[PDB]
Amino acid sequence: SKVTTVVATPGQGPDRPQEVSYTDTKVIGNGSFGVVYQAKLCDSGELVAIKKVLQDKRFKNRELQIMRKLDHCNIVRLRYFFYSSGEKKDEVYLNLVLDYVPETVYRVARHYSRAKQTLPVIYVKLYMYQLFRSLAYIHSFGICHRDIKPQNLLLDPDTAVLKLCDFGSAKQLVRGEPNVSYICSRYYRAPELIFGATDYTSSIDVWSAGCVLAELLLGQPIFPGDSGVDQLVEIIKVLGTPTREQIREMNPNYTEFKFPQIKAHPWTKVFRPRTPPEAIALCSRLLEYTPTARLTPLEACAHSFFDELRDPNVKLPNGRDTPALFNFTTQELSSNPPLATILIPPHARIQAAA
Amino acid sequence: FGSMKVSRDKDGSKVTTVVATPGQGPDRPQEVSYTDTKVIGNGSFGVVYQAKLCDSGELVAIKKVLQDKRFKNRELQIMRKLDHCNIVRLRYFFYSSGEKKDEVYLNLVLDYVPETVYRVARHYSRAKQTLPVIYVKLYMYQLFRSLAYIHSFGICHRDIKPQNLLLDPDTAVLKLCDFGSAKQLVRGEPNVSYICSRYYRAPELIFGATDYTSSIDVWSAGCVLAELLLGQPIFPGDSGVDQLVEIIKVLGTPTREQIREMNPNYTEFKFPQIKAHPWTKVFRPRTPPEAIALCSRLLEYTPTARLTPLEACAHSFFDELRDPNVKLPNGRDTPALFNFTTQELSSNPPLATILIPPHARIQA
Ligand SMILES: Nc1ncnc2c1ncn2[C@@H]1O[C@H](COP(=O)(O)OP(=O)(O)O)[C@@H](O)[C@H]1O
Ligand SMILES: Nc1ncnc2c1ncn2[C@@H]1O[C@H](COP(=O)(O)OP(=O)(O)O)[C@@H](O)[C@H]1O
Ligand SMILES: [Mg+2]
Ligand SMILES: [Mg+2]
Repeated sequence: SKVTTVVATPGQGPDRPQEVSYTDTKVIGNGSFGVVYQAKLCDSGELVAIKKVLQDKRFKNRELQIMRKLDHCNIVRLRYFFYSSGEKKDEVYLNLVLDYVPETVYRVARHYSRAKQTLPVIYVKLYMYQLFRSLAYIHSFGICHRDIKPQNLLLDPDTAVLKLCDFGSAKQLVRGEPNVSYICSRYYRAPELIFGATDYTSSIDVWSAGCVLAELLLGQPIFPGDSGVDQLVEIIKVLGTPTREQIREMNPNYTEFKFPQIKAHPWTKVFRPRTPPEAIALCSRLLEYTPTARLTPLEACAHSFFDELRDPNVKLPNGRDTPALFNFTTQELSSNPPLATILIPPHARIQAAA
Repeated sequence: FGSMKVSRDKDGSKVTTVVATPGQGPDRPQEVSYTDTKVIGNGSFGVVYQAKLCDSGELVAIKKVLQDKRFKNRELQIMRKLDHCNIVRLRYFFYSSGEKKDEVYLNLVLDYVPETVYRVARHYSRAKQTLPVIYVKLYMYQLFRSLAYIHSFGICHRDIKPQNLLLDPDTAVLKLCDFGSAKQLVRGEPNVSYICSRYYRAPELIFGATDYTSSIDVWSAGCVLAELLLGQPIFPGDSGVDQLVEIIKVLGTPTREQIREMNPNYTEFKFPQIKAHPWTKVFRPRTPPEAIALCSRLLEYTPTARLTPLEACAHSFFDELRDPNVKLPNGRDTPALFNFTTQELSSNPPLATILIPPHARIQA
């Protein structure tokens, strides 16, 4: 029962540090940048995850700066942050104290994959809708996650709540400012990224999201490949060869234009026969070559595929009610306010003033 | 646009007869008949089959790829001019009509090789063992020879990885294969940076350079060497940033100048300032120091700073291969290692004074 007490700064609000004690510290993962532990807050008994990262003393942490301003039900909450020293030297570590979430879309999907079972579409709708809400939210601040993948989507299976995590690659994208094309994990990288564009936009997160949806529907990654060339061949097999304008839309630079002219593969033949047409339709509107042609996250949320979620009688397979799905804020709807008419159904958020 | 002729020699045995063009010799079509066709590979481009030559009984591999009636096949054009003991041989090629449509398939008939560095390394990895260093020396040396050869023609493979390195276990012969990404690099001409497999990509490729040279193959070979010594890939990562982190952990943070060397264009300069990781601390204890020295000279940020394939061949890590009494563990003789040609040595002729050991120069 070794207790650790630190003076940590609330993730949000005023920089007014408080003493915080925790115990039952057990490693629960690793990262190229640092370790992630689980601990229990002594005062509340609540479980949290502590992401420890080496911090450059001379510069401020971008991940921390971004986390501090986010407050959405579908994004993992930064509870506190504090600094600790790495005895290995005069090394200083930034410790992010986050809400603890038990699962990830990756592990859950792997379970169904192994059991040779399909993840019920009700969950595909629930998880994807919540991911789009988190993207609509961060994108409204000009922030692009840049690493959307199953492992960065935390899940609480009992409540069916999804929380986007890992803002280690996130960045506010400013029109005209170049950005590195080597972010984002293989399989989920937008074509413009594979083509080396540095003028990409937040729509790269929408392509990534589309790859997650298709993978949840298919039971395996939709555009695998060990090399950029292999990945592009898989994309072309499904979408057909990119037009000259489309290539120009992604990145008007890359030389090699030598690519087998394949006709677009009917999106319907891509998935199993039982697959809902709305799911396929949504897919084709996310996985588009021309970045600007892709649906925005908010538009995705309003898509027909998510209509069941807006049904007043919908319930979770475990009998519980669905989690929060309609508590949209002005900020979240800013990219297209009129969508509120679709996004907040008649029965939702009905509350009188006594 | 050609055709085949299927029949049944005897016992119901299906025999396919085609008219193929010699891979290297003059265009004298020859009739080729084979049986027992079974898939032994598959790529986004086509399928690789194993077939038995009807008369010689010889086994061969047939790489079937969809052919674009638009331009000529670059892989075939390159393979046709190659002739080296450490490069898989193109016996002949022929076209076959894909019964699927007006689609034509190019068929490359290659010498068949039983293993790949990928499979062998995985066998040892599973058993939590490591490949004896003598094999690491033999395989890497042969890989560098094949690279010195194609590079002498200005050709860059662009996809060096364990799966593209065929091996004959008994003879310990290694043959480079898969020239589907290969291209002659002409200074001043831009080239795509999305070639090469993750884990084996040079940093300038990760940074998106389009003015890279053949030295990217040298970086890739360095990753193979390090991997054969470690038992696992040295620079894994699901994203480019993760890969760069692993690289920086070992090589240290790249100086602003080194960055300029790989790609003078990419933005992000925001990367943890880690100190150079003692290469000796990277490998298991008792790893030959020469092996570690070679790795460090192959895996350099600055492209022009990496050893060339011929220089790698002359490295001291391979001194044992030049010993007159060196033999394979199975008591057998090592494969041909010193029959260098003028072409092969063209990059630095004087290196031959090291590459060709005294005993190999004995008249007899
Ligand atoms: N709040 C959390 N609750 C539970 N597990 C977490 C939490 N945050 C992270 N993890 C686990 O740790 C892994 C690494 O965390 P992450 O934030 O993605 O760091 P990295 O930069 O290495 O990707 C995650 O993919 C996840 O499995
Ligand atoms: N000559 C050969 N002998 C035996 N197996 C081969 C031969 N050429 C290729 N293969 C097998 O087929 C796989 C794919 O061949 P490759 O030429 O690399 O095609 P691609 O990478 O374009 O799919 C190889 O990694 C190897 O295992
Ligand atoms: Mg992660
Ligand atoms: Mg290959």
